[PDB]
Amino acid sequence: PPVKGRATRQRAAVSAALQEVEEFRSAQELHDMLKHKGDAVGLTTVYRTLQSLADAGEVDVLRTAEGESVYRRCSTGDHHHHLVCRACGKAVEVEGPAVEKWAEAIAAEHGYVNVAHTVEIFGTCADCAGA
Amino acid sequence: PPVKGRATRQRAAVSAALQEVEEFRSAQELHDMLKHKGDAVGLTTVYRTLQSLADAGEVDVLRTAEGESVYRRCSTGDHHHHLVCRACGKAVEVEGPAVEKWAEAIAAEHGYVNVAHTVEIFGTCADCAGA
Ligand SMILES: [Zn+2]
Ligand SMILES: [Zn+2]
Ligand SMILES: [Zn+2]
Ligand SMILES: [Zn+2]
Ligand SMILES: [Zn+2]
Ligand SMILES: [Zn+2]
Repeated sequence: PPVKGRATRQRAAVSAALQEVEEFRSAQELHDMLKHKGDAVGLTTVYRTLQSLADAGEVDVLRTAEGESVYRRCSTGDHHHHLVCRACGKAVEVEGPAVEKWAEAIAAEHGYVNVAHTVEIFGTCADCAGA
Repeated sequence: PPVKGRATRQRAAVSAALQEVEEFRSAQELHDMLKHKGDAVGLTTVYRTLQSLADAGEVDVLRTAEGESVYRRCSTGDHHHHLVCRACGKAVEVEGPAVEKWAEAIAAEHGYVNVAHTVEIFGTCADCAGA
């Protein structure tokens, strides 16, 4: 995930950490991980970097049930939706044109100019139920 | 909107005020409106009663983009999704089987025991363009 500004070891470290994992996580958890592996990088620095990348769209954003935003470097750059298990944190890339067509149809029927859609599905794995 | 607690003027007042308004609004906005109407009801009371109503299912909850939460009352008791214009705040309820079928298919394919899908979509309405 390239950054608009000059690359620095802190930005490179947070980018390497983002590509290292595949689950959703907020600024605090990733700050904990990077400090523990030996990065020594700031909280506000990672917050600003994540804001910048979200503006660039290289990563995705998702507001949890409480409200805090979590982030994930998705392999697929095209339009897509994520199926997330809160117990595991795993994200599965799922895309469907049916929901997009439905959104466009209802927007046209209501005469709305633009449509921004948030479609999140929260569930639990089969292994989660098992013990 | 019956409340599980005992009959009191606070619950009746907040329920009537919610029924009067048909727009998604935050707790502070509802508190200010109730104060202006002369209810003289507490903000913590508004929060507690609103949480109780949300748990009862008689009201529809929604999370704002920046992080706050807005709430609205919809006459229909059946499950439905909302189109909310951020510019005006007006919300209209709809229902389309396509999202349900896609969620069921995804759950069956991925083996998820249970899923909870949230589909709230945003778009500007006609009057925004009009000047
Ligand atoms: Zn993705
Ligand atoms: Zn989509
Ligand atoms: Zn799981
Ligand atoms: Zn509703
Ligand atoms: Zn509008
Ligand atoms: Zn649905």
